[PDB]
Amino acid sequence: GMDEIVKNIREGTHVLLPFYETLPELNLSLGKSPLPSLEYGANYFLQISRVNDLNRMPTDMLKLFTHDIMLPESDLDKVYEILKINSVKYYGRTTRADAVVADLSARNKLFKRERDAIKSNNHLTENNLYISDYKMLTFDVFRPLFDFVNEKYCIIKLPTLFGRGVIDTMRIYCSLFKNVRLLKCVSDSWLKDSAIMVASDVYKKNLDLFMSHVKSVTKSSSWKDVNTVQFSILNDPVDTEFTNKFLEFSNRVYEALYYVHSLLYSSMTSDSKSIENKHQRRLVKLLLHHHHHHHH
Repeated sequence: GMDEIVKNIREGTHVLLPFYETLPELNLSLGKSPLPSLEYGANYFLQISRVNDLNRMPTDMLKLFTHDIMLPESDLDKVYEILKINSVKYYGRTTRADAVVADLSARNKLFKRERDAIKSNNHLTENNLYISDYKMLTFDVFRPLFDFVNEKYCIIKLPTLFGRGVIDTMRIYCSLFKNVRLLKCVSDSWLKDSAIMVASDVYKKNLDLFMSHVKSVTKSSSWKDVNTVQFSILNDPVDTEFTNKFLEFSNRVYEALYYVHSLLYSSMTSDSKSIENKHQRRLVKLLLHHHHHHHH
């Protein structure tokens, strides 16, 4: 419904993930990430189809039509304010911090390389956008755990909600923390499928089991930047109930992203051959309209 889409974009959305006492059978391997699958909720139409349309556009035109709506992403700062977090850290054990943080998103950028228009040209099709790119979920999504000691929160901005890897990663955190929540804030980019995981109330005892497995596979107790690569961690699929719980949040995001990207694509392919069109006006209005009732 259009009512749910508007409120999700204008107010944000979130879900509370459950806690699992048992960690699934861990099997870390670095280099290759698991491919998306139907059991994990892969959906070309909802998650890829409109993204593939924007991929064919030349990036010079994509930058012109997204110039006004590419606002600085500040959803991590918004979370720090709500949680009354004073200081944060990414690593290290010699400083005090309220939370350990990792930011895997592509902040303030939408595409990887400048590229001309594509007439699908071998039927070919590498994704140039930072949207629905499961390759963005590198192994540094677990770096906060290497130096997690007495901190209260583990905050991670996920770069995507697409693929099996992100669901497997959230299943692990739901065994390492007893309070895990997925967030997509208003001040986050609603052109990309990014989100924020907020986890608290750490379960130290199976956190040690996880880090013990990671240290044995990586053959190192400290973090190594050479391991900022793709990976898989779980063998058998996770609970279907947990997948559907993730998809409840995931669907709401991709429902709104489809409307946002359809407006952008209709504006760029408008018969008026201009940025001044009915689609661009609704797109700029929905995203750039001030929340005056929250401040003034």
